[PDB]
Amino acid sequence: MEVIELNKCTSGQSFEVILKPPSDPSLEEIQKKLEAAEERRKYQEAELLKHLAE
Amino acid sequence: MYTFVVRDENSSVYAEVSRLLLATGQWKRLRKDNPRFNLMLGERNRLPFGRLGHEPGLVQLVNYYRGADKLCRKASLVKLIKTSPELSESCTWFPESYVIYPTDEREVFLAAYNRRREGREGNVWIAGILISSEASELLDFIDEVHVIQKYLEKPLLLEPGHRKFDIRSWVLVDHLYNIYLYREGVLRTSSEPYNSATCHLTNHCIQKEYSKNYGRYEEGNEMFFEEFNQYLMDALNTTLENSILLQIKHIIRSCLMCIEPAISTKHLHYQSFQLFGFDFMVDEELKVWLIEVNGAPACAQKLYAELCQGIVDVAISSVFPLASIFIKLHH
Amino acid sequence: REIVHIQAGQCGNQIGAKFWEVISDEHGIDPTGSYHGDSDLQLERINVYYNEATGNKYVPRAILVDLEPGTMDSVRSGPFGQIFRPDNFVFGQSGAGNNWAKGHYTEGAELVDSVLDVVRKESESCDCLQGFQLTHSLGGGTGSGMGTLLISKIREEYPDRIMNTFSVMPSPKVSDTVVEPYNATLSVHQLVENTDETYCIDNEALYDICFRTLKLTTPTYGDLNHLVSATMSGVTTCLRFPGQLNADLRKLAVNMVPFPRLHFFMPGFAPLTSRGSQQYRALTVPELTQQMFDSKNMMAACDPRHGRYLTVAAIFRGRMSMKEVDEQMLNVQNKNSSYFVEWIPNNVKTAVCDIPPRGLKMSATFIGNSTAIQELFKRISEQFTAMFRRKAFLHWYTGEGMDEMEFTEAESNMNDLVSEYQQYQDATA
Amino acid sequence: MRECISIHVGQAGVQIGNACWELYCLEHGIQPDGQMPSDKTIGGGDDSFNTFFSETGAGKHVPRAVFVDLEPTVIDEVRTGTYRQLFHPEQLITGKEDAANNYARGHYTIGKEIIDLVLDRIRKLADQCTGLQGFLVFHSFGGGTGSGFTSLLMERLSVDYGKKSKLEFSIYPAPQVSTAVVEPYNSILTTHTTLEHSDCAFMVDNEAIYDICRRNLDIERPTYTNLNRLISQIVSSITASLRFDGALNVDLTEFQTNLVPYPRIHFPLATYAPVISAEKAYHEQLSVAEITNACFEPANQMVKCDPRHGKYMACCLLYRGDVVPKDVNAAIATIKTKRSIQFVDWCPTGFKVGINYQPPTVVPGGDLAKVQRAVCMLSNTTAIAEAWARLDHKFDLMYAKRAFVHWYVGEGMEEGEFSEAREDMAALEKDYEEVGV
Ligand SMILES: Nc1nc2c(ncn2[C@@H]2O[C@H](COP(=O)(O)OP(=O)(O)OP(=O)(O)O)[C@@H](O)[C@H]2O)c(=O)[nH]1
Ligand SMILES: Nc1ncnc2c1ncn2[C@@H]1O[C@H](COP(=O)(O)OP(=O)(O)CP(=O)(O)O)[C@@H](O)[C@H]1O
Ligand SMILES: *[C@]12O[C@@]3(C)CC[C@H](OC(=O)[C@@H]1[C@H]1[C@@H]4[C@H]5[C@H](O)[C@@H](C)[C@H](O)[C@@H]5C=C(C)[C@@H]4C[C@H]13)[C@H]2C
Ligand SMILES: Nc1nc2c(ncn2[C@@H]2O[C@H](COP(=O)(O)OP(=O)(O)O)[C@@H](O)[C@H]2O)c(=O)[nH]1
Ligand SMILES: [Ca+2]
Ligand SMILES: [Mg+2]
Ligand SMILES: [Mg+2]
Ligand SMILES: [Mg+2]
Repeated sequence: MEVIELNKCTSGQSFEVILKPPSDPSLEEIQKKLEAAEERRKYQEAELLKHLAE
Repeated sequence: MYTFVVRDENSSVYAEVSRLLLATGQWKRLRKDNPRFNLMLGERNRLPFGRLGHEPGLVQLVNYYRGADKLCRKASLVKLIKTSPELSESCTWFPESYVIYPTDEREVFLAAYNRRREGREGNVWIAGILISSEASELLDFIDEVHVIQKYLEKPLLLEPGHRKFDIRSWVLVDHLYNIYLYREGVLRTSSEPYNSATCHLTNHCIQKEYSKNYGRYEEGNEMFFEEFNQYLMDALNTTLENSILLQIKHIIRSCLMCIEPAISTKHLHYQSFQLFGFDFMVDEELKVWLIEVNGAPACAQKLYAELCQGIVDVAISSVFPLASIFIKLHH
Repeated sequence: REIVHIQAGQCGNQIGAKFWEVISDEHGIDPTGSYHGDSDLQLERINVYYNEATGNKYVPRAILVDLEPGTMDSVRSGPFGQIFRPDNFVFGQSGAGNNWAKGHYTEGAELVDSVLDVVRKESESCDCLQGFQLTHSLGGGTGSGMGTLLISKIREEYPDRIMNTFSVMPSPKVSDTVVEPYNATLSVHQLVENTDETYCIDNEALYDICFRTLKLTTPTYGDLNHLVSATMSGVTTCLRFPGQLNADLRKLAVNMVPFPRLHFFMPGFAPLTSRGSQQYRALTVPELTQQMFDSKNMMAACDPRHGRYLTVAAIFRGRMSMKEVDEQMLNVQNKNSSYFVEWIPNNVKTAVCDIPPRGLKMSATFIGNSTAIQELFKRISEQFTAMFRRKAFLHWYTGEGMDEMEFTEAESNMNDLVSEYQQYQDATA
Repeated sequence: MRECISIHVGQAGVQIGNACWELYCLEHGIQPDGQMPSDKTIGGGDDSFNTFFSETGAGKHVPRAVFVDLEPTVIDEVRTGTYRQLFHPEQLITGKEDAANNYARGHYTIGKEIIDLVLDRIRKLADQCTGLQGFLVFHSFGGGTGSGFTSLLMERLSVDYGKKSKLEFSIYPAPQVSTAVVEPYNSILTTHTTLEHSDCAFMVDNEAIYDICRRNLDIERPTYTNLNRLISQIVSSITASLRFDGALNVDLTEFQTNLVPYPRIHFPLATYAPVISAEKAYHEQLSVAEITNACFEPANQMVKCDPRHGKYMACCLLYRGDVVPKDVNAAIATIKTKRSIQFVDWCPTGFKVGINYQPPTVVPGGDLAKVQRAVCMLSNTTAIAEAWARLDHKFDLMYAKRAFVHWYVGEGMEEGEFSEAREDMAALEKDYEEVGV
């Protein structure tokens, strides 16, 4: 039960107590996936409008 | 109405409990995966404790204490007893024991062995089991986790028969951590005269498959407390309560109070109860030794109805009221 | 977030007119379009259904459609008839003769562009159009045939908006003509494809509520429409007043529709009380909650105990213990959890609104997506086949250019829908 | 001095942000008009409170904050709230139609149209920082904007601010207040996409806050207002070290080094005490020992779970009020002898302790009573994985039938993203399992 690194200031203090020792995706990759999804939306909508055209 | 789920179909004890619950007309059995239950009769392995107590408007209760495995596993019990100051290495009611891994305190066991044998003070240890006097054959048999502990060479022998036995006690711990000892125990007896050099293991299954005298002294190699008490009086001029039960109650309380901080559900968002099976041995000086604690025990056929009803009264209905066979071990 | 309301044909315009009378009263709008309310909650989301004209008048965002003028002349002379925008009355003269083909392919086709012109004008004045609500019957010609023609044309022009219908399903017990199963079968397939949410209202159920529960020995269409308009007010409460759950058409669909074709809801209302000294008795939350789940308070003539709830939305109106509402709602699910599919967790959502409907201190409205709705489509299919196997009454449709194959295909489509519901009434988790 | 930028996404993020910045102003003596009579350096400074507040020449202290929502009605009440004068229009971003409780709508369909605007508004704030250290991000798991747009923003922030730290305050869904059946889907989808982009995330389960409000504040049916004032207290306890003089957790990097030894296991459990009803005239003031002991009661945790059946990797005690180190050590000693506290073998069994002498500030008129001392414990325990198990189980139930999946595929999301995200959560649960037993 040891107290370590005691720092004291006007606003308070801090310290450590030890009881026992121990025993990425690039910008173009993101926009690739965003545009791929948007193209899937456009395809599904184109199919619907084609269905309604029939 | 109250709802419950059954998740261990192989549990004879809770098969009878669920049948009593339904027979009250105030309980309904849901599908085993329905989360809107009051009571869960859980599975033995990997019970999903983390999904309990998150159902708005449902008080939830489960028939197992998370963390009670520490007490109900061979190796775990040894570690718990030797490392818990409440129980101490200097624990008088638990046989000397060590944990050994195959392929660990295997060194410490050999040290106590060398001291025992060179003094010639009796050196028989127990380990799919086998008892041996040479450690060579013991450590050899394991590598094909395990525990080796001192084999009580001077057990109390019933007469007639010169018979070895063990005492099973059933203990119910409710959601308030009240400890209830079922008034009825049972002695699983050996039908074979105790040979000092199958008659050493009192398992009901072993005594039925490998034993020649299975069921000649008492029905099913099971002697209940009334007959045993009468024996101790006639043979040893004492009672079951004085010579044995005080120690059993002491041991039960010590074990369960030791782990209470780790498993209590007092301020938890779900509640637990559990039925335990404590196994004891008695030596010729009427000293009681704890052998193991079973977390999923069965019951004696003659006692199923009584104990299971007791479980509904004490563990289930106390939480879910509807519209004593136990001895309460106080703290 | 504006909604555009369309009412089509005789049934659609008579129920639609009553709906606007009911919700106009709830929001404080008189037949003049002038607000005379006492609470700011009345105006908070008023623009969902009303446009604001000069002088702070409020005009329903409603388009009235029919192929004959009779019913809409009645609406214009009715109680709140002067509140509707005159240019939003779009009607022909020929009628549709209770004939889906006339509504969908011939008479309706000649009028539909005029309707779409008014729809486009209303939609253009929306800074965030939610979508459309259509009121109509499926058993007639205009609401059923031209109503579903309209839905298809609206989807083509507004494909990313929600389409919601209140659809009155025919029943032989409350019937005008023998061809209603034909018109309804043709329409259901349109709804399966082109709506996001359809409230299934069975005239059989409405009649039985009036007769068995309300003790009206001779129900009229007017009495039936009282129940429908009060139910429509209930199920749209979350769209029209401040709230958290199902506050717009798309969040509602996302909560209620786990599979795209299974979007046909059973609505319910409580309390339903006989007129007399019993009508002044106070309801408790438990009684209100039990009555809202009672089959007799449902309006699709389907027994919910014959299926399972995929999703449920419940709306309570009035001053009441919101804590006690939560309690009783949980009690219903925990007590009869077998009737809620277990593979959609927490599938029952509850909203509370402090403003009670007119004539009641407390009410509850029920929206259930239940597999038991398959009974409604089974009934229609059986009635369809009884006639179609003899090609009875088909000349009314082939005379408008339809072929028998289109009927065969509508029959197969509804049998598919029924079997799709059956897939999930047995699916376990 | 190094600045921190707070970003509030969706309704839950925005309303919690409003609660926090209200509390900050009370704690720092900043009035609703932005003026700070105690700040004697007009129009500038590098004090601790300048980490969260910039300064105008007129002496207004402006939060370094951006609010983003895909519908305007939540952020419109910031524009007209008490502290409307604190924020300028550039800080408040609103769209037209929201994500309809649909991760795909927030991430792909609607997010793609607003992300560049949001980043431009964050860039404006970043340009005012002499040494920006990173971002604090507030959002729900359950909403379509809180889930879907947050993961998109977090991806872009890793690209545009590669070296900066990112912390999360995440609202975990509870059916007692939840608004959508699909919230388990959105939770798993956003956790999967955000995991590699967040350095430390503080999950708050609405279930726990709701029950704390019911039990300790005796509120029979808590509202978001009640919930957010309690959450703002916890958040304030966590950020106090960035905003006041001190030596513990003085920058975002220290949160990671002190609480997160393994990058993927970056979800510390917060526990807070005491929570006392203000409608009580007199309440016995709790000692250091009693509030510290209360840090090990599941009833006081931000996520209901059992730390006894897991292992700790780190533990930080953050005290506010009349607390001296001697009493903390005497409380810890006692608690260590009574409770089940087990650290992983390769971590030291110990506590990093911070004390701020100023007691917690409470909102005038709120539900929380003023206390002489309070504590927030941040413990990285494997027990919090119970929350993942719950969420993953509900996910599995619905996804086995593809319930509601068409809503997501209809926005351009591929079904494979569901199972990819679920396998990631399975690996996460396996990780906690490995550390915890
Ligand atoms: N604690 C707390 N939770 C909130 C608050 N507002 C919403 N929630 C929770 O957040 C989840 C819903 O997400 P929201 O933040 O409202 O949704 P959103 O981010 O705006 O996304 P969309 O509205 O779908 O565009 C639910 O679990 C709510 O219970 C709040 O103010 N405080
Ligand atoms: N140290 C010892 N000394 C004497 N006998 C012992 C012993 N340890 C075990 N035994 C015998 O071994 C038998 C059973 O072994 P053990 O109790 O360890 O596992 P087990 O699984 O068979 C008990 P249960 O059947 O209740 O589950 C007991 O009946 C007891 O008689
Ligand atoms: C509507 O329905 C009934 C079932 C009760 C609930 C709600 O309150 C009403 O006031 C109203 C009632 C209607 C009757 C009127 O009270 C009265 C002028 C006349 O008898 C009306 C006829 C009916 C069939 C309704 C029955 C009441 C409304 C949804
Ligand atoms: N509930 C109700 N049903 C109606 C009403 N008017 C007609 N119906 C039903 O609607 C169907 C007839 O269609 P209808 O709307 O009159 O024909 P349309 O004008 O061609 O659309 C039948 O099933 C009738 O029972 C009404 O006012 N209320
Ligand atoms: Ca300054
Ligand atoms: Mg055993
Ligand atoms: Mg008609
Ligand atoms: Mg929102």
